[PDB]
Amino acid sequence: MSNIKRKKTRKLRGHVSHGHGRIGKHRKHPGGRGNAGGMHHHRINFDKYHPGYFGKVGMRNFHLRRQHKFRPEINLDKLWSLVGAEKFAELEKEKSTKAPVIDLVKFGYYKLLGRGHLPARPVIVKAKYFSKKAEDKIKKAGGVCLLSA
Amino acid sequence: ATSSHLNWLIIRNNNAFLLKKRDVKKPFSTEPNNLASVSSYRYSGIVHKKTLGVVPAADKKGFTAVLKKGKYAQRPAKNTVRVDFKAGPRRSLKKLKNLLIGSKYRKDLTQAALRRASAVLRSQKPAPVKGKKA
Amino acid sequence: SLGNARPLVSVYTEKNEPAKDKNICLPAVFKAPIRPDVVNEVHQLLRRN
Amino acid sequence: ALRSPTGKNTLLLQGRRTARTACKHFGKAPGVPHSHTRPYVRSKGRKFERARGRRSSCGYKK
Amino acid sequence: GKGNNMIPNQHYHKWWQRHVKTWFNQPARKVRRHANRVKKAKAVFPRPASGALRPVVRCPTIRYHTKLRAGRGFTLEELKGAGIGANFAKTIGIAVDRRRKNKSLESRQRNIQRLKEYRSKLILFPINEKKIRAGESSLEECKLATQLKGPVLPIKNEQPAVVEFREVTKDEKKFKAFATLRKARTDARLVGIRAKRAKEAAESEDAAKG
Amino acid sequence: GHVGRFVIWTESAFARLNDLFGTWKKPSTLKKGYNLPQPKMANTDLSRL
RNA sequence: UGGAGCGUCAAUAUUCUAGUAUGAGAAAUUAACGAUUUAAGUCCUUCUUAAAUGAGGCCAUUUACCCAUAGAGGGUGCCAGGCCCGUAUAACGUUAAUGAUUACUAGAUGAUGUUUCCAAAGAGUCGUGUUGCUUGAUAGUGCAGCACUAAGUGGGUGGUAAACUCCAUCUAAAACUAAAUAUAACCAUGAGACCGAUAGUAAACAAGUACCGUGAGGGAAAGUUGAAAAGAACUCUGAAUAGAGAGUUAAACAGUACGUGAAACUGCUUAGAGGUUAAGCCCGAUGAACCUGAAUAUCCGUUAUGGAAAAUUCAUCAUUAAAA
RNA sequence: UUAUUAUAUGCACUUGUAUGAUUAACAAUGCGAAAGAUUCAGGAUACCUUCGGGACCCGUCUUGAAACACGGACCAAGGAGUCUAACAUAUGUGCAAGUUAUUGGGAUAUAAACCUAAUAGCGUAAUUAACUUGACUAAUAAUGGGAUUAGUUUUUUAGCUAUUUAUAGCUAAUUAACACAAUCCCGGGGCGUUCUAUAUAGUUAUGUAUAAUUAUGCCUCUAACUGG
RNA sequence: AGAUCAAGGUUAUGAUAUAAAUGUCCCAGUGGGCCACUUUUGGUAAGCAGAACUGGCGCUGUGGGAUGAACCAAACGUAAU
RNA sequence: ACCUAUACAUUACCGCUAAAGUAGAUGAUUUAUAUUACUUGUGAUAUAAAUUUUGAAACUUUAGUGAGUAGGAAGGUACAAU
RNA sequence: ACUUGAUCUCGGUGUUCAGUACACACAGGGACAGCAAAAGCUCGGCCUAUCGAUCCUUUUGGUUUAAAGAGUUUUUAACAA
Repeated sequence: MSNIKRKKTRKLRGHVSHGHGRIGKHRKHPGGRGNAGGMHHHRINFDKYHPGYFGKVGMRNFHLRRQHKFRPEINLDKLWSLVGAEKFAELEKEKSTKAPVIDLVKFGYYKLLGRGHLPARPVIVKAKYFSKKAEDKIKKAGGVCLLSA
Repeated sequence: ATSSHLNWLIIRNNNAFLLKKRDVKKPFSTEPNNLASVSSYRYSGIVHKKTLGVVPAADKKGFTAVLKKGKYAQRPAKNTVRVDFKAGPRRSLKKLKNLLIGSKYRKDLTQAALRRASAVLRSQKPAPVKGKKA
Repeated sequence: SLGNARPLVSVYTEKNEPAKDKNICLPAVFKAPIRPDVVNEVHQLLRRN
Repeated sequence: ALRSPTGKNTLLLQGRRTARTACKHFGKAPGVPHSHTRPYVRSKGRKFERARGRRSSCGYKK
Repeated sequence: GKGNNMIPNQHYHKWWQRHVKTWFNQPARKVRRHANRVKKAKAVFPRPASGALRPVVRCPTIRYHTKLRAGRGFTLEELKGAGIGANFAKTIGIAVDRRRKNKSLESRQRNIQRLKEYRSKLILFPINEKKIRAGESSLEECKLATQLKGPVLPIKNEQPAVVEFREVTKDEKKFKAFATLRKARTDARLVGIRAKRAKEAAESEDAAKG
Repeated sequence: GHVGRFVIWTESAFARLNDLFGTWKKPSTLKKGYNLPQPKMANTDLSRL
């Protein structure tokens, strides 16, 4: 299924030692099978290129379950693409019968972080969580970061 | 869409008339509208209505019926068929070549078309000659 | 840009029938790019099934 | 080119060629105070290249 | 050997070549399984083609609070709470499975009203065609009314996208909901050590009487 | 891999191509979210360029 | 994940369900299977002269002999839709399954709340200790052996051992059970970017054969005359298989190494030559032999000038009709 | 003043010299010759004949092979860098904060193609051993800022071709502006760890003040929170 | 030590530019060397042993030294002069 | 004096490497001549004849230049199938 | 004479160098100190040797984080030297 003329064997055939050397022939396994031995005769290769192999840092959690750390993330950077931008122009006349209502857990997200630099309208954000800067940089604009259940 | 340069880079190499022959670096089209039979870009089946050629006859020897391009009344989405028109000069072996320069002025094939009608009129002739030697 | 650009495709019927009053417009796939390099690369692969 | 063939009143820009994350790994001696260049791990966690040669307790700090 | 590449872990040391599965009959198991559904939907009846009723919402964990485990039960209170016929529900095709110990009012209602939506569209063939207690009809016998055996029995499937553009637009939005979270966590952190302090404050005064 | 088989549309075949691959103006209805591909060069006639 | 009876409320009870006979349907449907029909040219000329399946021809029907829901495949002296078996649609046929009604068989009135009434439930087993194997299973994941050996608001589990308070969750130590799932074997089929007789199975064939080993076991080689045997009569010579004539075929340069028939190696003929690098060989030439390629409108011009023929949308031509 | 040199040769017309990698004029020889067929040149094609010159046997390992190194008598068939899995880079292609039917389902013409719901991977946000925590003063900003910047706008100046002397192109002199990409410096944030400020007052609520969890006062025992 | 202004002539030895600068693939091979001038250590010496510099051989044919891996000339597309 | 290399040099040819040029052909360009604006003089117009495609993946111009194992890259070439 | 700087902390440099790690050394910032009237000097030995990963065991440190149904205590583990 792979175009063989561009493979080297179509081309190296036939000069004699097939690209692998007269002195230092292509033998079976001249260094070790696999990660042998990254602690004796491959150690330079294993630190560089992978510092941190060969130890134990520690706290064992027998049977981690991947729900107790779920918490999907969203910054204030989006937050307003979740309502339409075509529903951003109308509150940008200016006219504030709004903040809107954003229910970030109905979308998929829990943690509202604060990267952001979001506009001067208020928002009403029902998410399950907070950043310190998500609470500030919303309530400065008027609205409120609110707890989803 | 349709332009003779987009049409040609699709056709340039994967053609069905181009039939290159074995040393000669990439030429020959066996087209019915080529008149200098290589494959250039502007000797070609469809180059979109610069498509003139020179055909005999049907009656050998007098004619050369000339399929003149059937032009820009056509897209050339086809025509309730028109697009080959076949005005065929006759009757004088070296007057009609003036009457082909006189006919068309599409100055790109012009000296390579009456270069062909001559080379048909060179060929259809030789019946009552090449005889006796008594 | 256009979708129209040659915007009348006549319909024909069994007796070679140029004439209808039905003249439908060129349906705008026919301006989209011809790319034989991607067609050949989808064809290479899809007929391996 | 049919409008500005010479390019009068145009702004010819290009996004960053090393924006991408293949470029994050070029090139790596741990032992210099400036590498910061992203190994080829399979997965992010503890017990994945995080122990000996990264921490001053286990082994050394790179 | 050589280079900066990604320590390998391919698990090919165990005479694996005798464990290989082909998948070349992926297509004619799709064809087998489909010709059986056609076979089985005709060998029922006008009866629905899937077809049980399959209750729930509320898949368990915190990821899927909402996207269903696929409802085995209908948990006999929901039958008894919905006008049937607990043994009888099985004879229709309601799938009565008596292992679920319904833990909510609202989950019990969610399926009771599901058991009222269907059973209001569930047409009933009579037995002896006198039909003293129908409750639906015999002129809504399926030839007259439906005869459909339509294909899916849908689950009403989960709105939440949304976004419903509202004014609340609060006045008492002066309340520090980021710090209720910091206050809630330590409340749950120090339950016991407050309760130990709620022992010495309940016992140091008993050293005053003696 | 070779584009352009000689093709014959019937009438109600031809009148559906503005739905399948939708149009230049609007997307398609029969292919969810599909949007006709845009060429790298819209005018594509060099000899008039 | 329990019940049994009572009160009890509601509905209701010539009744339906299950089953065997059941002719359902004036054979009715559906499915299997063998079927069963070949639809349509062996129509005319050419090469084979050994054979057309090839090659050319067949009014028109906007040009195609005919059929085509049948241009899958195979057989036929060469490449066959129309020669033949089939193929497509189907009929035809025997099977089966859907039992309408009727009979006997056998069973059966609840579901509904309530609090009354007795409201149980698997031990040398669980579990602990220890040992051994085992697992991702970690102060034990499973399993087993041995000493110990239970309880009944009990007992198990709740990925960190331990007491103590609770919470959550199921009911061990007894029994069944279709479907999805698996399939180098067995019956019966259809395929393929596979191999093409040193390949593919070892084996395309009298192949697990011939042979070898005391045994266990081991294990080959081996396809092709031609369309048809028309398989060479007969004659001569021989002691003879055989040779030489003859015969057969399109062909014996297809005669049982039977299609092709390569190389290696060589008997014979013809050519030239021979005491040195052993021979080969490179480069320049050579004798012999064979061979390949070769040219027409001008100096100090595609100029001066006379003869014929035919003919013309050409003229100074003119109208006219188009189609671009 | 003695000399010297250049400029002041248009119109025609030559077979003239030069210069377009400066070879061409004159003759001789011989007819592509209808099929038929000679002349002149050439042919180490692949050999034989005659001489001269050169010329060690290949493959291999090796510092070094013609080697008194190993394999090879010769010939035909066979005969050795592959499938897979997972990465990484480069290039091609599709879509782009996304993308990816393919486990399945549906349509259905047939192990294809088409269509498609719920997910799911990977990406979009990270860092801690962990619990915590979670990305620029700000409704705006590409390492914020700084250099070195290709390029577009722009400055006036003589100025160049055209000039109507309008309008271009040109160099720059040179003004200003944004400065893409890339690298080089200085920052700033997230998280971690550490020092340090709090002597802390104080910032918000429980509490507290009252009414009736509730209402409002306000101190702050308490928790939260600010700081370099 | 810096951030913005002011002044600065003709850009501050010579000769060079077969293009230089920079990433990635740290991709192939290699990680047995031998020879030589001058320097040099061990050995009595060695066509021995071990180092420093430059150039070669390895990988390299051709001319010369009758002969030769390194010597002296010279580095190699096919040809004429 | 003279002989002698695959060196030096000048030329033909092959490749490489590095530059440079060409695409309005219902256009460009000749040669004449009729007319002409006329600027004396040279252009513009009509006629008659003539030349003027290239797989632009092409064509044209110019200069330097050529050792090679192990080894890498490009372009061809044989075999068989879809 | 008097002393504990033979201390505590954060990075950086020299050497070995692959320009990796230990180890030794050095130039500093922070803190706490010693001697000295002060300036100053001291981060062991006047300078060039006097040394040792992972895993495991261990101890000292937080007034620590975790044992994933919930509380407290034992225990085990983690992190730093």
